[PDB]
Amino acid sequence: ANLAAFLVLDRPEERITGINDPRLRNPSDKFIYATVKQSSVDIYFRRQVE
Amino acid sequence: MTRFNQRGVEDALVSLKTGKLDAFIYDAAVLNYKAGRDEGCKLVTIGSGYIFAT
Repeated sequence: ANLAAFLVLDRPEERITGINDPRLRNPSDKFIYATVKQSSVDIYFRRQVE
Repeated sequence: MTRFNQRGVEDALVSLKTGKLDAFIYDAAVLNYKAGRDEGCKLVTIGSGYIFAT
């Protein structure tokens, strides 16, 4: 039972599932994420105020 | 309580984290929010709160 629970359910969340993850909402020194400098992504994030 | 009064929500939360402090008594909204954006959710309140003097 416990080996099945370990190898089935509690899988590390290597996926962030978009930008609604509170880990990316409040980052730290561990999760470093970035985008290419001076591009549409930069413009979009700069425009959005939240 | 007055024997070891803390000072500041963040300081009291840190003291709880290390183990110097064992329990915190404060508002319900602030503690619900603290538990909401706590990284890893190690601290948990009791029930729905509003235990006394709603």
